[PDB]
Amino acid sequence: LIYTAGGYFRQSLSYLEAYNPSDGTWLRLADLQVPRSGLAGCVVGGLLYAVGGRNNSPDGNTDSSALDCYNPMTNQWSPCAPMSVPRNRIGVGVIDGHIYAVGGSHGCIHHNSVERYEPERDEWHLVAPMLTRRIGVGVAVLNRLLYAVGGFDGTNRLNSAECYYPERNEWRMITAMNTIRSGAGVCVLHNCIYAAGGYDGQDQLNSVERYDVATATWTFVAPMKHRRSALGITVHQGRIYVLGGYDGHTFLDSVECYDPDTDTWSEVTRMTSGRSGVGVAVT
Repeated sequence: LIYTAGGYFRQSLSYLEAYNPSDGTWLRLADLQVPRSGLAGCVVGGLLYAVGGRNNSPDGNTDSSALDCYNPMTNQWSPCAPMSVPRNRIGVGVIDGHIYAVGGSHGCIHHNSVERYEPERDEWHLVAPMLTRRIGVGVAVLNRLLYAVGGFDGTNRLNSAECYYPERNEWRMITAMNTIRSGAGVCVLHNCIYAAGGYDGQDQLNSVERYDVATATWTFVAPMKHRRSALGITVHQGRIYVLGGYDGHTFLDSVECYDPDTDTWSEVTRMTSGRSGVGVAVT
């Protein structure tokens, strides 16, 4: 199933919903302990993690360092050890069963720092920081290497990307995208990386490009039907799924699915309500 957690639709949300691409159904599950937008989702050992984000509520706003873990076999959430700092609009990747939290913001602070969480010990540890401060960064893992893509450094929105080597513990700049992207959806599909949509400081984007590591090159592919920033993204059975986002006018419930073999996007469902800044994963 495709789990979407949190999000934002004029206030941070606590929804945890699961989409079945063959049923078509949306399953309503245990609410998040705390409403959170701008978080990230990932899956380790079959367990679904919600990382970072921010609680926007009528009673106030606070960025979040929380890491929470959801068990589909119990339909229950359990808090884990928190990150060293709150990370709103965070990116996460998974390497060797460890969770890498990347970038984000905390008030006026624009993080270049990165930390790694170990599920078997419930410990976070800071690793080497990025060459760039990145809010709204896209993160993807290719052959056990961690790519951070795009974002917003507090002043400029970025098309640069960098690559983290865990055992050397260091970041190195790679070829930049063709499109400056903040809050894009970044994932790994088949044998390449995909950055889709986002915000360049003027327009919300529908363009999609993918990075090939062999040619170290970005190539434009079939764009989406709906421009969207702060979208959620995941890969299910060899197809890309993008959920919600913000098109500069309304918070979308559109869900689009990219078929790589045909280079085609198509709408497959609508979420139960429009929202942006969700965390998405599959388990």
